[PDB]
Amino acid sequence: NGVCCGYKLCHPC
Repeated sequence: NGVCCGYKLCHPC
């Protein structure tokens, strides 16, 4: 449910 953006790429945590 939570979205975490990594190396310029957002995705679920």
